[PDB]
Amino acid sequence: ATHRLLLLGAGESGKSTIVKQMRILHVNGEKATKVQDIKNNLKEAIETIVAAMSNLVPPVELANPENQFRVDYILSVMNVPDFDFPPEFYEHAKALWEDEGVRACYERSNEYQLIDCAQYFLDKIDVIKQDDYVPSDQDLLRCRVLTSGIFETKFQVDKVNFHMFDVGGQRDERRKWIQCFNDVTAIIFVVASSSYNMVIREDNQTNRLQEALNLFKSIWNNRWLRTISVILFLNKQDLLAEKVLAGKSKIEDYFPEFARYTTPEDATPEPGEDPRVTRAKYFIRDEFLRISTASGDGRHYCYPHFTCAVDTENIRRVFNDCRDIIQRM
Amino acid sequence: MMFHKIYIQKHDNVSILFADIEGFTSLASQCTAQELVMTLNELFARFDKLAAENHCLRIKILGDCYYCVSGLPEARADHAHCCVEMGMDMIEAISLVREMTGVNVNMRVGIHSGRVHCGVLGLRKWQFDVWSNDVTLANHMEAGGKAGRIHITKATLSYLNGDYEVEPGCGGERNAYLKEHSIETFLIL
Amino acid sequence: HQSYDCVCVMFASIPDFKEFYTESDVNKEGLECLRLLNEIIADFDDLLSKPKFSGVEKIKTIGSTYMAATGLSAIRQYMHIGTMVEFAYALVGKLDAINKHSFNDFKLRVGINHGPVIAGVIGAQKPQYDIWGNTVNVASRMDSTGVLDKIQVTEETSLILQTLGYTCTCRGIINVKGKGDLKTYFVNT
Ligand SMILES: Nc1nc2c(ncn2[C@@H]2O[C@H](COP(=O)(O)OP(=O)(O)OP(O)(O)=S)[C@@H](O)[C@H]2O)c(=O)[nH]1
Ligand SMILES: C=C[C@@]1(C)CC(=O)[C@]2(O)[C@@]3(C)[C@@H](O)CCC(C)(C)[C@@H]3[C@H](O)[C@H](OC(C)=O)[C@@]2(C)O1
Ligand SMILES: [Ca+2]
Ligand SMILES: [Cl-]
Ligand SMILES: [Mg+2]
Repeated sequence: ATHRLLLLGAGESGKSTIVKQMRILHVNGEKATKVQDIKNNLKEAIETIVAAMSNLVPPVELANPENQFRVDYILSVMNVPDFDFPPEFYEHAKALWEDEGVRACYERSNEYQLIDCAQYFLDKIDVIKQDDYVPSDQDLLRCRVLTSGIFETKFQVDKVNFHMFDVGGQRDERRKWIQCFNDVTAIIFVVASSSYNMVIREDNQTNRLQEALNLFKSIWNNRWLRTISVILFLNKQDLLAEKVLAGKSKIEDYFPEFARYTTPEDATPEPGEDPRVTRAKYFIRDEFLRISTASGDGRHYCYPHFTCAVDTENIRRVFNDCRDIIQRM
Repeated sequence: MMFHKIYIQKHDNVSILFADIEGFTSLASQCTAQELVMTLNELFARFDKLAAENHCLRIKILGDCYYCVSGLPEARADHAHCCVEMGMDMIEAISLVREMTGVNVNMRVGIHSGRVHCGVLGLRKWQFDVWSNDVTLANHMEAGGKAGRIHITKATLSYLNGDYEVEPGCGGERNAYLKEHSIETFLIL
Repeated sequence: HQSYDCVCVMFASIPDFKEFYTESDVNKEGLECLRLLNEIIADFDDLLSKPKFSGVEKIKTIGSTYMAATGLSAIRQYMHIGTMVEFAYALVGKLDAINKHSFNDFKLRVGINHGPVIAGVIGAQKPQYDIWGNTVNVASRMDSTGVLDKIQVTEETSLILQTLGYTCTCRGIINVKGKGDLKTYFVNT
């Protein structure tokens, strides 16, 4: 028994991360190559923050005017091709990240394209700088890299086989998806549930979640996917929790229907989770369920999951639910 | 169910032959629409006769363009030896119906070997056809060919087992697709 | 095979398909692409079953180019010309629909001509129906030198379209092999 699974979703949704978790969980020089990529993540993350400070409205100010010189150092090196990563970089990088103004700009990151792994790596510069550095499993999970094309990852669980297919979520890339529509066990559709306050990259205008919603309706209602069921991976629940509890950007100020929404009776909140988060996480779910409910006609079904792709302690648990559901197909 | 059934099957070790007429346009001006079409049909009938003996399955007649892979419907060991001898026949075939027409014209033959998909598309007016980059190459080989000569690739030589007197073709000089994809081309004697 | 007087011939290519076609392993070495072409060509073959297009006769697909004609079921006067146009606007609707479900942006490039043809079977082994004559050559050349989303017609074909309520715009001059320079027009919406 083999099962061909297609992973779908917008850009930076989780797709790649999840393939990674399958390798952590159900598979086995190899990591020295990935170190460079993490450093790039760190570079692209710090520049992006400072570069954005002066272009925001209102513009942001450094708490320490001394730092202006590092700000100058970073922008000077921003374009450099095969960047050398001298120990100055890390020094200046760290210093900036200590500056409360640089951070205050980072709070307003919903207003410019900033990778998810920023705050993670910017909190651990001193570890990455060492020449004897070797990335932790969570470091490899967090390393963001764009997927161009389609990548087949084969693994097995209990002699049962799985072929997993990774695709680009970016608009230009979606044109390749079709190639995996025939002979497919089930769709795993990934959503960055936390991205409710930020616009997409491709046009810098269209809201990320709304893009995700429209992309789901496209897939759910596709002409070549009326048989095929979709496992819905509402993902980035940690980041979602953060925002709701942080209270900086309200959801109803982006999705006004939220004000006219009370929490479901069938809700099963995780032990001692905040009623506010509860309300929020299930509302994003129901938004997706309306699409799946509307059409379908018992030929395919929607199975939601609350997911944290960077938490293997939640991937195993939910991937287990998916092994279960795969019983009939 | 959800996709239409595709009537297409994958096939490796096959050899694709495109054949075009050199100076067809000059002929097209010298005789009436009647005569041209009659001379055309009279030629491709001969071509089809030669095709079946040389074990090549004819695919389509496109205006003045003829193509017929060998190695179909079921594999053949001499799948490239066929086409060469098949192409050989077309140069003679055309010559007979060349000087009898008045104006001199010639066949320009290009050949490649590789994998193809084949079968039929759509629902209506089915015609058996072939597709692959190897077919795309095949067609460009004909484009970048020489009159009365047979253009062959490095692949359609790794199948010829050194039976024909070859020589450098310089396909990069006649066709951009060949040059830009860096293809070593040859000609026969 | 018999000749004709006023037959309206049309080519419709998808030039942006050649780029889309890749040969990997995930896509079964180019099959998964054909699977799409099929879905499209079949949607294009499906239109002929409409009553308004009962006079449309698909001749062949060339690569990924749809070729159809009107007025072959002959013995207003140029009603069929304006039906061929009506037909090409339809293919654009099928393509637009595919695009939605295929996350793609395929555009269609149409050339349309009318004039005398010759119609009939060709080839000894598998007799297949095709239509020759300069009319088609020109039709072919007005596809290949066309523009995306636009229909490209000859002058007198534009003349007819105006006498049927269609507005037009001049492209300028095209060089057709063997027929020289000649003035072409796009149809407007
Ligand atoms: N905090 C947090 N970060 C996450 C979570 N899931 C994914 N990320 C991070 O978000 C980033 C984007 O996801 P990633 O897998 O890299 O791209 P993608 O979704 O596959 O999209 P693409 O590569 O096709 S363009 C990754 O760097 C990953 O570490 C999550 O649940 N919580
Ligand atoms: C269908 C996909 C693809 C890429 C594959 C292929 O081999 C072709 O079908 C051939 C080469 C091939 O089918 C042989 C005939 C012909 C007419 C020469 C084709 C066209 O050049 C196609 O290009 C067009 C115009 O679609 C092309 C190249 O398209
Ligand atoms: Ca020619
Ligand atoms: Cl997303
Ligand atoms: Mg990815």
